[PDB]
Amino acid sequence: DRVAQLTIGNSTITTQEAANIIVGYGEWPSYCSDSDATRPDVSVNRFYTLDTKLWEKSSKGWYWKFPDVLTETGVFGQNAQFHYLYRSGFCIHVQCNASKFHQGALLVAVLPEYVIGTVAGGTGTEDSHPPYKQTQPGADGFELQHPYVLDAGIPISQLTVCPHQWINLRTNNCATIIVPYINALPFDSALNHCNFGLLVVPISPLDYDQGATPVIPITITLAPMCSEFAGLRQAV
Amino acid sequence: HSTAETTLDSFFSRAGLVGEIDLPLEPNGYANWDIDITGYAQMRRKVELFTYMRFDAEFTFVACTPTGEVVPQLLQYMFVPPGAPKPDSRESLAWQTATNPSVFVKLSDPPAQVSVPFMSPASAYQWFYDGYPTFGEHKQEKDLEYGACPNNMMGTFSVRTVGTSKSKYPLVVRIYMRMKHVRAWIPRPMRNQNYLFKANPNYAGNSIKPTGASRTAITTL
Amino acid sequence: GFPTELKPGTNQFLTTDDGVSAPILPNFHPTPCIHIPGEVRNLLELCQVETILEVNNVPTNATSLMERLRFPVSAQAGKGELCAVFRADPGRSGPWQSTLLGQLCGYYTQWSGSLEVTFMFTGSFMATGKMLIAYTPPGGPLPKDRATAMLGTHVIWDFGLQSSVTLVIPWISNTTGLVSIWYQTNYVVPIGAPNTAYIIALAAAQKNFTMQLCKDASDILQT
Amino acid sequence: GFPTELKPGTNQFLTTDDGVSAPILPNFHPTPCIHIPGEVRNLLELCQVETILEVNNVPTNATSLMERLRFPVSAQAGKGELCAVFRADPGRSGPWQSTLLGQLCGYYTQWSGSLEVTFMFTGSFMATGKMLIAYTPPGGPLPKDRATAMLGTHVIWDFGLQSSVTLVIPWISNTTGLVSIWYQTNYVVPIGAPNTAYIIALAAAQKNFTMQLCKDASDILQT
Amino acid sequence: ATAMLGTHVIWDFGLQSSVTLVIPWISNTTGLV
Repeated sequence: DRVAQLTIGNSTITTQEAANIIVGYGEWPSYCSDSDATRPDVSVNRFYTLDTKLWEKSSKGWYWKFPDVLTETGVFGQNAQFHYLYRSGFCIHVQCNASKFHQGALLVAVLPEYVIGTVAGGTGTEDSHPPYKQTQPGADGFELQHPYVLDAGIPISQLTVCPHQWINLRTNNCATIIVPYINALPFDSALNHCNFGLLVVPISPLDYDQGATPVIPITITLAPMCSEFAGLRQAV
Repeated sequence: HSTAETTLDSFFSRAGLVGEIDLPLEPNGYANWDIDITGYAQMRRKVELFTYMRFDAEFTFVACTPTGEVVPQLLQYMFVPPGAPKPDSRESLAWQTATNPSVFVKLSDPPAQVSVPFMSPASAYQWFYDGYPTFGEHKQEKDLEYGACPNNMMGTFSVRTVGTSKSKYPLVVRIYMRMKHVRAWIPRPMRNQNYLFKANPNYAGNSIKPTGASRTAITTL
Repeated sequence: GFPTELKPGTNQFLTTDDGVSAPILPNFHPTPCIHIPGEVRNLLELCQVETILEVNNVPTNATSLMERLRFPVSAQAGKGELCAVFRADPGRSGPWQSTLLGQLCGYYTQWSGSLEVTFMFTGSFMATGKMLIAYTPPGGPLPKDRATAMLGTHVIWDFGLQSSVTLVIPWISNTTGLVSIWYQTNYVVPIGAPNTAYIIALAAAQKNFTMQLCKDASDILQT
Repeated sequence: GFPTELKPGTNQFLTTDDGVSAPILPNFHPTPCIHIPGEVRNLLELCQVETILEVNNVPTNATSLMERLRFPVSAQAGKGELCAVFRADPGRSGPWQSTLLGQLCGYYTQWSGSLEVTFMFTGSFMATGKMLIAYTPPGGPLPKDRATAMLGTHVIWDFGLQSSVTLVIPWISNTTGLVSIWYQTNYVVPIGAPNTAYIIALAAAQKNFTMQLCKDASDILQT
Repeated sequence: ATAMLGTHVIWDFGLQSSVTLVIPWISNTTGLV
């Protein structure tokens, strides 16, 4: 509803809060004060704005995996290789921009512990396991193949049990999710245990008549919250 | 009004058939049962409804002949905790190690039952560990240490007949397991496609099928 | 020497008894209960969740399989004709089998309670038109036309004004009710709007929903 | 006639239950508990004890076996080169297996806690020099050179002033941590001082050390 | 991706049309926009 001017650290977004505003798990991200059985504020809390992936009429979906998405990109990415222990929350803010003459709802939803699986086949083989470049896709993300089962035998039909936000260009063109630290251990390696994996799945496909730019972008902007690290390693 | 049936402890606390151990006459004279909450081939689906879970469990052992015939033999059930060695063979020191608890029952005696506490270093079990365990192994060829978190290994069960001289009666040991004090956490959507492997959620991409039944058109019944 | 006589039922093994049995390791202190977000203590907490209601049923073959979550809504053929109808019982197989609710009810037998059905329109911001959603109780069949459907409990639904309409299924317990969706109006498509748009249907249970009897369903598992 | 039913699991013999059983000699008063110094009531009170840390590993053959408790420190070659390194996990085999900590951990499985490692210098009173002791957390390898070692958590250790330096290891739980000792400086040896001096390393567990699961290791016993 | 790291402003059209960028300090390569 007109105007938008939001700035932190160095980054700067321009959104708004005129429709649905915020979805959390029911719990804001926080710290810990026990026996465990560094807290950067003046650099990490800046809006990392990812790369706008396109969206054709015949797309199938995309999914990033936290915290891999940033671990090799950004000041945050740096102090993750050098540190070994990790803990944080997240302020995911997905924003797509398109005309009123378009249509096609999206489902922004976060699925914690997104263990994936590929198809057995190819040559006549029975067993196979997904490569590193599908479990840890990085900033660019990864175009999934089989939406209906989330490449995991997991029906999308019930995905909304997990934190979710609808993006319907009729009503809303913006999404904001707040994700807390979710683990069986209060700290884990950020490198080899990618927690929740964000995924964006289109149900109502994008449509338009003749001649109307068939490609509307999806600007994904996210920012860490209550990040926490402990011991660190040596530099190159 | 009654909502206890929809509670977790009412949803899992049922003794299911988990382990079927064959002790024939003429396999090697012992058996090791790696504890896996599957076996009861549906709890699998019922468990991956959640991601993080935690529970204590009671095991119960019903032993008989394939006949169902009852024979005066004296068995030894042994719990082998995680990390601890498994019995290499029939007379290895693993029966005497005493760290690994042991249960000595006859069959004339009623079924032996024992409780087992929650045995993970982590705060809870995981049915999904998207990533690789501490710590990361390189050197290629490898693509096997994935989605497997050994922190959820509950130990193993071993049985004798007992030694030293061989038994006379062919025996089967029916293994029953029931959960207690269950606490689950963040909820997963339930499986829709057939399982393929244990400890891995792969699926048959060649043959994807709809979640539920289907009709010819929407406007008909 | 406290005298006892063994009441029958001794030595029995019951797969459901809530007995406490001897512990393998009395001197073992488990990893302490830490706090983890999203703790669930009862399955009802899932039944209150908006889940997708597979109404469209066509697996031809798997590429179009994702078209099971959507409705077809176009200008053609036009006014008044029936858009879509579906059953009103989760236990039944099973356009409801998409929901977590349907699946969860598949692990039970007896039901009771109200249901919410939330529809979301996914067309342009410009396209308008109104549609009629009518609920039909168990007794009595699908009303042949809107005129007859209007008489029953119904909801006149517009696009242009609001995009999200929630239908409250009043009550269910044990034909088992019917819900019919009607083209009350034409489908208006300004100029560049697509003549055909799609609808997603969301379903969930009311706070008074209950199940009663445990039972296990059908899954497969090979070597 | 007190009704009782034998809950299943009767007559079983379990190697760990703490049940109370009949006494052989009911009328017997054992020799009374007198006071004996150095009573131990928990094994943790032993893990808090500084014991000798076998770092040097050379059994050539049994004569030089005592050279396992000592470090080599000489003048040549000099600065920057690595002196000695060792693992940071008692359970692993096993320069720690010398410690009381190391052996006790062989009688358990899961560990958790911080550790103190105290180094003691054994050179002349006149001889000085400084060395760098740096701890490296699990992830990440042996730091390549002192320059890389300084950046991490490290302790500049001098001789001439003090002889006992304590290193605080923050955390261990189940690459597995590393402790590196570096020739930051040369080794000064006035005139009659030996060109080569030796170091003793002492280790012990911090007060927050805990074990959790019993397990037994390897011993043999003949007639 | 590399450009984002420096001081930057994500600018939308549809919502706002005028966005001002503040060059912090200049005095005597010499800064860039």
